[PDB]
Amino acid sequence: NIMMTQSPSSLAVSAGEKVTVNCKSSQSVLYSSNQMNYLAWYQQKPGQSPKLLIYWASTRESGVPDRFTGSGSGTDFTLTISSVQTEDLAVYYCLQYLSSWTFGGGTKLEIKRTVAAPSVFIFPPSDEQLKSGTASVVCLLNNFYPREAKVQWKVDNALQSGNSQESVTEQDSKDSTYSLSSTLTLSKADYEKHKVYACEVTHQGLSSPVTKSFNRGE
Amino acid sequence: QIQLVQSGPELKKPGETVKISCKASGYTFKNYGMNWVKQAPGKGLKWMGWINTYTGQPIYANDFKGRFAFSLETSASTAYLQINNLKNEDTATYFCARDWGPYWGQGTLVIVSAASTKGPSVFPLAPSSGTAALGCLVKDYFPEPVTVSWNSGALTSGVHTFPAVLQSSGLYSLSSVVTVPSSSLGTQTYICNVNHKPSNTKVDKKVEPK
Repeated sequence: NIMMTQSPSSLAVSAGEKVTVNCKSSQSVLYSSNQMNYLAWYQQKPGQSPKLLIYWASTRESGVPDRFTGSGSGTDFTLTISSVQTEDLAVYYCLQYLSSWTFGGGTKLEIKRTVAAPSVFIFPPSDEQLKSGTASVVCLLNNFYPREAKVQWKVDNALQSGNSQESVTEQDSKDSTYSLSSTLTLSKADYEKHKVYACEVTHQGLSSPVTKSFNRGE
Repeated sequence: QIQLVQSGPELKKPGETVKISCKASGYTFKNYGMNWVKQAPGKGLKWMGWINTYTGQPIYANDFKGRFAFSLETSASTAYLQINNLKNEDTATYFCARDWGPYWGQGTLVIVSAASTKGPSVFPLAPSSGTAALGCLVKDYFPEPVTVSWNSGALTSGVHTFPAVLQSSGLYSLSSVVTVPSSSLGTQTYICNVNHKPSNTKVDKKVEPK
């Protein structure tokens, strides 16, 4: 199998910066007889089909803006955006098609901004909810950058595991931040077994971790 | 105008089978081999294999040997992808993509879930204790999507409605949050308006301090 290593997997950029994505073939995709490289680049936007940008490593698809070009030969290929615009915020994939198909891991492009600490809020279950035997505890991480954040759930100091799901918004189109919910799911009987529900948040922008907590019933 | 048009989104119980349709158009169907690509929620593109559209022969990626089958109905210029015995890991979008050029189908989303159609329960995320957070827990509904608005649309600034998640039960769940000024709690009324068109259900919930 021809393997495809794409890098970097993520790129944070400003209006007008030049952007470079590198692909690496485990075997050459230069077919000697016709001297063509069997290599393509795709841009894919959320909920959309992939869109062919460049094929034969360097030929641009009709309709692709001029600022995209592909180059390289054999095992090493590069996609260049001379000057990136918000239109280009997408995920990019390389594709070898000499010997079957192999897609790269993909490269995500985000808007860079200054670091921003999240605003943390904790939300206890509602009395309405407890009537059905399940208790949902919700931790909100509001308007932070970059995406990386560690959320730790602590019930009566006891570290939770296996019983929470997170959700992240897409990078905000006006202030370039992300937001994260974390939801701890407990049974009504476990929820009332304990007192102190804590959410502990780690992020680049916080001097040290931040805990938001509440006491069941108080 | 060449195009591939795939069949609609599919909601299926574990263990069941799904046959996805890809209808080609605007060229000689038999001259071009067809490819199938899998994309799991949030993940990269995975080539599953290829079918010879003249002779019918399939070739499978090493990870899709067993439970997957490509076939044709060349009379109708259609490629089929069948998944037998659906697992959680088959939840993904499936694309057909033709050899040579830029042509892809629009993709068929496949959800695997124990759930049947069910509308949400909505619970207040009540404000705390100069800006406060508050919101709505939209829980235990199926399938996607729900729409959430705040004060019949009057309140859009500071709103975050998160992407849904599949719980272990196979039911979706999300939260809608808003940051508002502390000083407005007890003055201003905050109502979240949840709509779920599949179950044909609509729910408003006032969210006030406890």
